[PDB]
Amino acid sequence: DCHLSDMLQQLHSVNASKPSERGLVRQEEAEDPACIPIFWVSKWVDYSDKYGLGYQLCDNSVGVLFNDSTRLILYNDGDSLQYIERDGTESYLTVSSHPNSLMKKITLLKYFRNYMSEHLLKAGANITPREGDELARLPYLRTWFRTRSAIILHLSNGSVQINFFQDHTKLILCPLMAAVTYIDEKRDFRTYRLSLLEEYGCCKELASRLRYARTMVDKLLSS
Amino acid sequence: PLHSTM
Repeated sequence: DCHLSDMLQQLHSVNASKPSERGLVRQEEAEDPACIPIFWVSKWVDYSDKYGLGYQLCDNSVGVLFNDSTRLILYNDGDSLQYIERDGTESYLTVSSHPNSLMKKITLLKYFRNYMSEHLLKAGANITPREGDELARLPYLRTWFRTRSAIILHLSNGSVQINFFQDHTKLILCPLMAAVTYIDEKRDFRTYRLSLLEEYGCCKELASRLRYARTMVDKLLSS
Repeated sequence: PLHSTM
């Protein structure tokens, strides 16, 4: 929420400058590899019908956001778990020493993991997380919502990701880095610092997506 | 869609 405003400000700033209206666009000049995200959502599934949204992060961990506002995370050692109650109460469990209080939720989470692992592609497969801050911790899904054109994912670390259904283009916005990772229809990705896009500009496609982005942040912000 | 890209 404090971070959504940072983003909002950042997007207001880059959109306000009409990046695609420069006499000459020098998009490659806005690139900044030192900003590459650490985590993003590589794949997801929706059971918000009877349970919730299951998703996998880039580092292969799997997480679930249940309709009852609780989150269960399974780290990539296929065993360590972290349950997060609505009030924010965090607690550690292990699938090896599978509890009794969450057997149902662990079995569900195991079903999603198997499903995402059998049918789903891994977004950003060709991206390499950066050697970012080490005191930073793995984020969980804060909240998500869909539109007719895209899905919007809000991560506890401040990042917001928008996956567009039709063309498969994605955006990964980080208010801490003040950068945007764009993944075009050809699966090629690039990271830019928003202030630089403000200076050098960008193409029509990235710009309309940054306008749609301020819109979705506004929706996240007023909910 | 109900899940991300296959």
